[PDB]
Amino acid sequence: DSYLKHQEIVLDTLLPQTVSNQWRINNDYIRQTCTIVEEMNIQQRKQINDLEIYRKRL
Amino acid sequence: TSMKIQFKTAMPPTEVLLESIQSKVESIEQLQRKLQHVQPLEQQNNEMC
Repeated sequence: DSYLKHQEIVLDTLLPQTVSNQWRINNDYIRQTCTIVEEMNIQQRKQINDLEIYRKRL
Repeated sequence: TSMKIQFKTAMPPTEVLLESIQSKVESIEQLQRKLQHVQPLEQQNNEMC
Protein backbone atom coordinates (compact mmCIF):
# COMPACT_ATOMS: atom_id res chain seq x y z
CA ASP A 1 0.00 0.00 0.00
CA SER A 2 2.94 2.31 0.78
CA TYR A 3 4.57 1.50 -2.58
CA LEU A 4 1.37 2.54 -4.37
CA LYS A 5 1.50 5.99 -2.74
CA HIS A 6 5.05 6.56 -4.01
CA GLN A 7 3.90 5.47 -7.47
CA GLU A 8 0.88 7.80 -7.46
CA ILE A 9 2.59 11.06 -6.37
CA VAL A 10 5.15 10.69 -9.18
CA LEU A 11 2.42 10.95 -11.83
CA ASP A 12 0.91 14.13 -10.39
CA THR A 13 4.36 15.79 -10.30
CA LEU A 14 4.49 15.27 -14.08
CA LEU A 15 0.94 16.65 -14.34
CA PRO A 16 2.34 19.89 -12.85
CA GLN A 17 5.51 19.93 -14.98
CA THR A 18 3.35 19.63 -18.10
CA VAL A 19 0.86 22.16 -16.72
CA SER A 20 3.59 24.77 -16.20
CA ASN A 21 5.31 24.39 -19.58
CA GLN A 22 1.94 24.35 -21.38
CA TRP A 23 0.85 27.62 -19.75
CA ARG A 24 4.37 28.97 -20.35
CA ILE A 25 4.14 28.44 -24.11
CA ASN A 26 0.70 30.08 -24.24
CA ASN A 27 2.12 32.93 -22.15
CA ASP A 28 4.74 33.68 -24.83
CA TYR A 29 2.12 33.51 -27.61
CA ILE A 30 -0.05 36.05 -25.78
CA ARG A 31 2.59 38.79 -25.98
CA GLN A 32 3.12 38.11 -29.69
CA THR A 33 -0.63 38.37 -30.35
CA CYS A 34 -0.79 41.75 -28.57
CA THR A 35 2.36 43.03 -30.28
CA ILE A 36 1.11 42.48 -33.84
CA VAL A 37 -2.57 43.21 -33.15
CA GLU A 38 -1.43 46.74 -32.32
CA GLU A 39 0.66 46.92 -35.49
CA MET A 40 -2.37 45.80 -37.53
CA ASN A 41 -4.43 48.46 -35.74
CA ILE A 42 -1.77 51.03 -36.72
CA GLN A 43 -1.90 49.84 -40.34
CA GLN A 44 -5.70 50.04 -40.62
CA ARG A 45 -5.82 53.56 -39.18
CA LYS A 46 -3.26 54.68 -41.76
CA GLN A 47 -5.21 52.79 -44.44
CA ILE A 48 -8.42 54.70 -43.66
CA ASN A 49 -6.54 58.01 -43.61
CA ASP A 50 -5.27 57.59 -47.19
CA LEU A 51 -8.68 56.33 -48.32
CA GLU A 52 -10.31 59.65 -47.38
CA ILE A 53 -7.19 61.74 -48.03
CA TYR A 54 -7.03 60.68 -51.68
CA ARG A 55 -10.72 61.61 -52.05
CA LYS A 56 -10.44 65.05 -50.45
CA ARG A 57 -7.50 65.91 -52.73
CA LEU A 58 -9.48 64.99 -55.85
CA THR B 1 -13.33 -34.56 6.88
CA SER B 2 -10.71 -32.41 5.11
CA MET B 3 -13.32 -30.28 3.28
CA LYS B 4 -14.95 -29.76 6.68
CA ILE B 5 -11.79 -29.19 8.73
CA GLN B 6 -9.87 -27.27 6.05
CA PHE B 7 -12.68 -25.10 4.63
CA LYS B 8 -13.80 -24.14 8.15
CA THR B 9 -10.19 -23.05 8.75
CA ALA B 10 -10.20 -21.38 5.32
CA MET B 11 -13.44 -19.51 6.05
CA PRO B 12 -12.03 -18.42 9.43
CA PRO B 13 -8.70 -17.43 7.84
CA THR B 14 -10.61 -15.73 5.00
CA GLU B 15 -13.07 -13.78 7.17
CA VAL B 16 -10.28 -12.79 9.57
CA LEU B 17 -8.17 -11.64 6.61
CA LEU B 18 -11.18 -10.11 4.79
CA GLU B 19 -12.08 -8.00 7.84
CA SER B 20 -8.52 -6.64 7.94
CA ILE B 21 -7.80 -6.80 4.17
CA GLN B 22 -11.09 -5.77 2.50
CA SER B 23 -10.42 -2.38 4.11
CA LYS B 24 -6.84 -2.49 2.82
CA VAL B 25 -8.13 -3.75 -0.56
CA GLU B 26 -10.40 -0.70 -0.84
CA SER B 27 -7.41 1.41 0.26
CA ILE B 28 -5.23 -0.24 -2.40
CA GLU B 29 -7.96 -0.47 -5.08
CA GLN B 30 -9.20 3.13 -4.76
CA LEU B 31 -5.54 4.17 -5.10
CA GLN B 32 -5.27 2.18 -8.36
CA ARG B 33 -8.18 4.16 -9.83
CA LYS B 34 -6.15 7.32 -9.14
CA LEU B 35 -3.39 6.10 -11.49
CA GLN B 36 -6.00 5.57 -14.22
CA HIS B 37 -7.04 9.25 -13.93
CA VAL B 38 -3.51 10.54 -13.26
CA GLN B 39 -2.50 8.83 -16.52
CA PRO B 40 -5.49 9.97 -18.61
CA LEU B 41 -4.87 13.63 -17.70
CA GLU B 42 -1.13 13.18 -18.32
CA GLN B 43 -1.68 12.36 -22.00
CA GLN B 44 -4.09 15.24 -22.67
CA ASN B 45 -1.55 17.65 -21.14
CA ASN B 46 1.31 16.14 -23.17
CA GLU B 47 -0.88 16.31 -26.27
CA MET B 48 -1.82 19.93 -25.52
CA CYS B 49 1.80 20.75 -24.67
